[PDB]
Order: sequence, then C-alpha cells, then structure tokens
Amino acid sequence: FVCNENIYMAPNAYTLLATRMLNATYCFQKALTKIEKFPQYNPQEGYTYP
Amino acid sequence: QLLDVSRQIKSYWLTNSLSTSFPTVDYSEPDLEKVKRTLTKLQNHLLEVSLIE
Repeated sequence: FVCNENIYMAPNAYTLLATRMLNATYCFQKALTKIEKFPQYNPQEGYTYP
Repeated sequence: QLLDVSRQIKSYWLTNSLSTSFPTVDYSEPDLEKVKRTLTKLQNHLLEVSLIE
C-alpha cells in the first residue's frame, strides 16, 4: 500500500477480522472475570451487591 | 437456582397449616373457690348481710 508518501502492509482479510474478534473476546473475558467475583448470593436474601 | 427451589420447598412445607395445636404452657392452678370468696368479700364491703330466703 502506498499513500501520502507512506508505505503500508495492506493485510489479509482473515488476519484483520480474526484480530478484531480477538479484541472483542478479550474485552468480554476481562469484564466477565471482574464481575464474576463481585456479586454475593444469599439464598433467602437473593443476589446482593455490597 | 437449585438452592432457590429447595428453599421454596421448605417454605411451602412450613407454610402448610398443619400445626393443629398450641404451645400451652399451663400448670398454674385456678383455685376458683378462692376467687369466688374474694369477689363476694369485696362486693359486700361494709355491708351487713343476711341468710338466703
């Protein structure tokens, strides 16, 4: 790729979409791992947040 | 979720109106004849009474 006095890789569609998916996944895993430790469960009171 | 279900079942069992009794802690005796006599005694304060007829 050549643009505005710049050279670029212009890569393969698979690697672009794959890396995108990988980012999204990583966000998910991080958010879920943060949330999963937090909530409290008491069986009569229910699910509680401190 | 299973724990929620089991709790509900316990509650249901305890909600059922099958007690059919009372705690009943009794065993302090009436001694009615004394209450009659104290009643009359009070009611006739300062009163000269006579026999039935």
